[PDB]
Amino acid sequence: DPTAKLVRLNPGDGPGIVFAPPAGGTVLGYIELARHLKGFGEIHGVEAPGLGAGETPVYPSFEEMVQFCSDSAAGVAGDGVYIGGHSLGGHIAFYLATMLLDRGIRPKGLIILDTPPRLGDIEETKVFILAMGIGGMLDQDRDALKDLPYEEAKQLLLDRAKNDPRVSAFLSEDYLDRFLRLQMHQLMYSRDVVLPQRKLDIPIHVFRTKNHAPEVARLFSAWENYAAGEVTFVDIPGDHATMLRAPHVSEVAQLLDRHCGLP
Repeated sequence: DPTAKLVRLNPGDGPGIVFAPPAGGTVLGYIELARHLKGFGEIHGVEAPGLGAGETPVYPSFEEMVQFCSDSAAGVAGDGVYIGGHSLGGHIAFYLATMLLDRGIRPKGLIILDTPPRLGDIEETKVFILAMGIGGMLDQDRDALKDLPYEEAKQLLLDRAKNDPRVSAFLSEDYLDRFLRLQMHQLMYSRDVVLPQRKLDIPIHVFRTKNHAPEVARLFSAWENYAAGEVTFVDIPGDHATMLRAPHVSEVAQLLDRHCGLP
């Protein structure tokens, strides 16, 4: 019964991208990037099952999530279409791509946004996650959200979203609740389960920020372990959270355009 949902993130010429969602299952963290890209045609994201109103919430295993996302991406994926992802979305995207190849569908490449193949480590905990994750995605004062009761922090996010035409269509009180619950669930995925375990036979492009702790910075090169063909590393501005928001996302977009899009 349950399925993931393919969502169009932009309004012409160039390759496509299908983004896999990070923890929480939403595409909304890619909207700003999608709006800044100029070298791509169709940009989609896969939305996890169970985030819509009146739907049954779904808490998939990592493998189940990959399956949901593969099935959804398969409608548009193939020649001329990248798979991409940020944070846990990068691991999902890697495994999604391997599943498409196994089914005879070959994406143009895999775009990894600033995660190594080793996934990085993560009541007051609930509020901190809200503030640092979707609070970040929404350009919010993260320190102010932390100093708040969970329900009051949630209301500030809704106040910010409810008349923003980029997200007001779907980011309701119910959607936010479902996102936060699925996020907590997916934040418990085991690092050993999401680690790549085979080589991927399409090119990989890794876009990495340069303000990581050294112990994380030295883990990016391991993407080459999982590349049966080309792997390319591209430095981008910002840090892990702010690279997908203004002003850094415009430069991230320019670099994706240059390295992966249509000249």
